[PDB]
Amino acid sequence: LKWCVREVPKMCNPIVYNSILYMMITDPRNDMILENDIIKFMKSNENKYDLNFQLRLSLKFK
Amino acid sequence: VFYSYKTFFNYMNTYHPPKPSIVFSSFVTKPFEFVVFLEACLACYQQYEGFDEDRQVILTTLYDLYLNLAQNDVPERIDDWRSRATGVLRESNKLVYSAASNNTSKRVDNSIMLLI
Repeated sequence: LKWCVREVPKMCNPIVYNSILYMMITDPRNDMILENDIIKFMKSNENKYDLNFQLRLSLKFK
Repeated sequence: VFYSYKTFFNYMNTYHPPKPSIVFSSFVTKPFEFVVFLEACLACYQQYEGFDEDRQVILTTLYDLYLNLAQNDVPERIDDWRSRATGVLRESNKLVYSAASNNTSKRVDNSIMLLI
């Protein structure tokens, strides 16, 4: 999914970004490196993720 | 403590309003109270065609709240609320199949609903 997003960023939809964000924030485990990578990905590709849904998911996942 | 917006509306009884999600973040805690307000807002926006795409956002928020609801709520009312979200799922058809005639409108894909 990440390779497809990187290679074909022009041909994509917000659904793909939302699904990628949900998959990244699923977090079966916990690690600071994963959080840093998620923050970097969000900063690089901002203005394309649902703020309310992402905030609710983050609050639920703690 | 009203468990439905209809009871609160019964007890209680200008320009273009802003986006209802602008102040949605202020209701982070105590979602039960905000549920009635969200239902009333959705009912008000149901008429007059709901401008454009506002009904989709309202339905998505209501479905997310309903999915969050009854997760750890009262067991007695767990079955009812889970049933109520089914109606939202039916409304999802009205938000997917009957969202628009697709003649000129681009509509709104319920991908967030599928993820939820």
